[PDB]
Amino acid sequence: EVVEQVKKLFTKLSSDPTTTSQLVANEPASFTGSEVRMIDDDLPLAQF
Amino acid sequence: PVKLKAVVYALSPFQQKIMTGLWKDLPEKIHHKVSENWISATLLVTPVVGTYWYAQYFKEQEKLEHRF
Repeated sequence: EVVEQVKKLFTKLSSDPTTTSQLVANEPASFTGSEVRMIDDDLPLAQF
Repeated sequence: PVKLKAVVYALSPFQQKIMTGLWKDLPEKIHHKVSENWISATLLVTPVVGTYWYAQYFKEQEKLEHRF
């Protein structure tokens, strides 16, 4: 019942075949060792 | 303890070049060293060099005068 309803209602979707694997390989993510320290002595607790 | 409000971003020592900064902007470094310290270098070198040359001039004249 779900499948028959889906193929009837979802008919205006984009047909662009660009996979997310291709997008990831085109804009890869890398890890950079670094740090950001937001010093605020007015905060009661430290969160890191 | 001093209350401080600040944001600090730091990069890993293994993600940056270590030695090439020694010879970067060398003309600026030399210009800053010369322009800020030429009075200081003058005040140290001139009395030493001037006194040294005067003593040698004094010795030369005294030596020549005692000759025959």
